[PDB]
Amino acid sequence: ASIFRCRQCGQTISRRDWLLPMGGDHEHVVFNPAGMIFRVWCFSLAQGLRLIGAPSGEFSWFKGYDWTIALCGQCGSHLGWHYEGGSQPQTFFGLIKDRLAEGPA
Ligand SMILES: O=C1CCCC(=O)N1
Ligand SMILES: [Zn+2]
Repeated sequence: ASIFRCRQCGQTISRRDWLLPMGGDHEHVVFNPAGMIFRVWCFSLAQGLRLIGAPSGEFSWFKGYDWTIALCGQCGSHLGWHYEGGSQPQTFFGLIKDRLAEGPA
C-alpha cells in the first residue's frame, strides 16, 4: 500500500512517502465556488499528471499559492491541482483522495 494510481485508468501518480502535512495535516477538506466538496491530500511531488492553463490565485485554498488544474495525463480525469508561487514549500500538489487508488509498488 505505497503508491497512488489514477482510480480511472491506473496511471502512476504519487507515493505515500511524498505526503506533505500543510498546516499540520496532509488531509484538507475544502469547497470550490460551485459548492463541490473535495477531500484533498497534499503531496510534495507527483507524476503522470497534465497541468492545464496558467496559474490563478482566485479562491486559492492555500494562502499565498496559485493553482493550476491537474488532470491525469493518461485519461483526463480531474485528480487535483498543482500549487506554486508560495513559500516553504514553493510548490506542492493537492490531490483528491477518492480519485486515487492505493496499492503495492
Ligand atoms: O476554490 C478553489 C478551486 C480550485 C483550487 C482552489 O484552491 N480553490
Ligand atoms: Zn487516469
